[PDB]
Amino acid sequence: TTARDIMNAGVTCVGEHETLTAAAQYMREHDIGALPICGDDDRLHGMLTDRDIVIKGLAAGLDPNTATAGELARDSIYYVDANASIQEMLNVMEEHQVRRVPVISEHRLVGIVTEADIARHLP
Amino acid sequence: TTARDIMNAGVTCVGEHETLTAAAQYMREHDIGALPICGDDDRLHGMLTDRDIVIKGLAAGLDPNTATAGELARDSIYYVDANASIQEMLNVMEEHQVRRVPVISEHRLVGIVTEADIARHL
Repeated sequence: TTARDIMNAGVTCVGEHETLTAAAQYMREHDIGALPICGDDDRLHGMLTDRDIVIKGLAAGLDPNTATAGELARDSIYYVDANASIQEMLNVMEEHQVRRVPVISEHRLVGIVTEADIARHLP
Repeated sequence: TTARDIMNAGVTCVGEHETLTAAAQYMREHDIGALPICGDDDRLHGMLTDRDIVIKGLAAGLDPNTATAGELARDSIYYVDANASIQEMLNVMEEHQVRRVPVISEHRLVGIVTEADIARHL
């Protein structure tokens, strides 16, 4: 089993220049706490979490209407290759203490894999 | 075992009129994701989470520098008495779907108990 086999494919990557307020809207829209952030051509720049917006954004004196997703997401760059094994995915999740990881193929975001996805497809 | 036995006593209740930006600063200071909010009467009004600020605040078109903790915490009221049992704490956590619960005694916030506190001291 590979990341490509269990990932949620076709997820939209939020632009690095989008504001934190805009990112907050996407999180409400999809009811999620982390968004993959990209530059041009679906190139992954990092992950932005809801807590990031509060702690690294609001609590750091940034204006959510001008501070960008990229400014905060560039602090968190982790991912797995589309051919990564379950063990590898868990390794990344463990090290970074996260429940979901971006999947990359040819430098482009191709999907997102969650810990729940792994639990569902072990057999 | 009671709530008073495993709670984090002496935590400060954030004022209902404090802004969301102020609330975020407190969450950073203590590295926590939820804050107990109290009114001018010192009575608990609710809990404000980091996600609440993002979803009920920013995503709802509110200005974090003007919207208040109290306006977002109003509909998130739950707690346990200081003499509450582990089962009671679990009932509140399960039913409200939360991991942090404020502890009250004589109508005053005396601490916060977490699921981790329970697991650790279980």
